[PDB]
Amino acid sequence: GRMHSAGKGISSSAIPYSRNAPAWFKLSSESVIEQIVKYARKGLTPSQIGVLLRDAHGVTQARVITGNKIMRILKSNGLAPEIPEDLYYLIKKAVSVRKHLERNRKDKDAKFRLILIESRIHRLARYYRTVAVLPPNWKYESATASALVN
Amino acid sequence: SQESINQKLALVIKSGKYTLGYKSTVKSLRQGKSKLIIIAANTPVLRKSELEYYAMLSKTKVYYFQGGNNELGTAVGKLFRVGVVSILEAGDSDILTTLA
Amino acid sequence: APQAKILSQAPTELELQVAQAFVELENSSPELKAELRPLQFKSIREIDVAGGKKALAIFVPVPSLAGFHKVQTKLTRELEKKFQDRHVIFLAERRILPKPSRTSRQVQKRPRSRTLTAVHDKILEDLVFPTEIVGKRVRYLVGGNKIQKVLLDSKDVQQIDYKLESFQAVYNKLTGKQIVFEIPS
Amino acid sequence: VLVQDLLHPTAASEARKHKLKTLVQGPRSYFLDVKCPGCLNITTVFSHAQTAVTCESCSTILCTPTGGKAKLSEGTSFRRK
Amino acid sequence: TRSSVLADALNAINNAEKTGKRQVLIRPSSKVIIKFLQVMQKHGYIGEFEYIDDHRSGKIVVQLNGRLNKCGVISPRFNVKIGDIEKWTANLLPARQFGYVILTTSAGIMDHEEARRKHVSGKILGFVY
Ligand SMILES: [Zn+2]
Repeated sequence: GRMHSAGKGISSSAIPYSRNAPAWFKLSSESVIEQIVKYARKGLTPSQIGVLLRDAHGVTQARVITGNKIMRILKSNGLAPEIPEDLYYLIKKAVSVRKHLERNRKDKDAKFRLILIESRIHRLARYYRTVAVLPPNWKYESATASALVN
Repeated sequence: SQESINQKLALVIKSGKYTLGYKSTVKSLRQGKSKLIIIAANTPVLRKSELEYYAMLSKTKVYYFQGGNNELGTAVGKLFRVGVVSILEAGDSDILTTLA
Repeated sequence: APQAKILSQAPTELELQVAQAFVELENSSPELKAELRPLQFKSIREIDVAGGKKALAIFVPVPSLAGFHKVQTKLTRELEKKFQDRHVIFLAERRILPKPSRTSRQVQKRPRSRTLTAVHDKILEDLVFPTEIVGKRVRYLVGGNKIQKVLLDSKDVQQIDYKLESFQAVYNKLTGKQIVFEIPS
Repeated sequence: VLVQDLLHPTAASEARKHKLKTLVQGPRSYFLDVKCPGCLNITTVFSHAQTAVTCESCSTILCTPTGGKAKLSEGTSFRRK
Repeated sequence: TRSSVLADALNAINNAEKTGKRQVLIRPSSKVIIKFLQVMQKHGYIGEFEYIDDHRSGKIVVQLNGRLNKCGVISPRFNVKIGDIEKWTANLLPARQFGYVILTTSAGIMDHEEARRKHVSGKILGFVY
């Protein structure tokens, strides 16, 4: 089920039983990768990048055709962010809610959802600090958190 | 709908060339190197007017940040407040051609 | 001498006949030689088919599999034509490393490309080479036996509809496990 | 029921089932080959699009996003491949 | 959250067996499940079974014949000395003369009779009858 709610929704991507394909694609992993790096230089995330290449560039997913994942490619080319998008967007969310709270002390629901968010952040941070992709402490502090994500 | 100016600037700050503060803006603007200047909302009106006059002389673009110098510092990723920014090379960004 | 040159090892009469076939194809020349000069094989294994024919297994290093894979159609068509009474197929010499035991031990751990199941699955995928597999099933029969059904796509199955039993025997001879193919309708 | 082939179900029952709850899950989506009336360039287009995809030139509109299936623009040539 | 895929499988099987169904669909699959079914198959409690290879983990379709009373699961997988299988069998089997406890050893997964013959022990998984 859902982490911080009773939700039981299951909308997601159903990958096909295939590790190649399309036959109809016929361009190159390399030219695709050139496109990848270009849109990375534009400063997008793997998520919207793959969305773009789905909607426009005939791409199923680079997992198939390149033999690598997006974040791996960006790492190889030196385009990796300092942090992952997960924390990035979560922190944006927390900060926005915090700014809302600053001018609405009485909104209780925002307060509630904030600690939900921060607990997500802390657990996920334990994960990433376990895998050592971060410095071992890093301790998201919501006060300074603004200029981190920004 | 709205692609945020903040997200644009973060690309310029990692890809492009900027300077911060009135003195360095004015220096680059005397040099004609500046393309755009961003001005905080809480900046004094005399300073704002002075910059506008230098900009209309240099034929340079002016953006008025809907935000003060503290938020503008955070937007460009800084732990201090900044009242004026000068863009001298946009990198992979689009801010020159954007709706700005 | 592009004959014993083009394998890259001395033996034997079969591979030499094959190399001279390569040479006659290279002498075509233009659109053939251009992509056939880099493509060398390693070994050959001729084995029986349940009918009358035999079956050729052409082993490869696998940095060359790409160009081999670019063609497959024509090299197989001409070799089936010339070396008749046979079913030709290409294969990749993939090294299988054993899963380490507590006694047995090795650094440079053990990637999953080199594991046994993956090597066997890919060998099968190259045996079929066209017709991307679209289904695997494994019946476990009450006599303690196992058999694998492999469900193929209907596209370009015309090229290999007459090689299925030979492929079965090949997989059995190399791997030791049974096999069956299927076309959905 | 009490006896049936779960390995060889009917295509009708499998096409009406949810994509994940089939015997083997897989996408119900697809790609389109598209040319607008104006230009003659080809665009590879996903059926359920999240962006307002443009063709290579003329910068206009091919398909506009929705919640599910993409809404193709005014009458254009579109295949399914 | 799932905790024991085997437990889920065998509850499903037991429920279908109660209902009189002759086939079951089980998700996800695993080597241990395969070994369990091979044991039951050899001792005649089930028919053939078919492993579908999705690229995720697998499904299994079992063809059943009846004759099964209960398949069950022991969670936790207790630690078993060779002296205690008798006590277990008395506790969770209907009779001495039929029903089989299966256990996992370094020598492999097998029934408690086979473990007796090989003079080995290990960890307990479940029971079948
Ligand atoms: Zn267009």
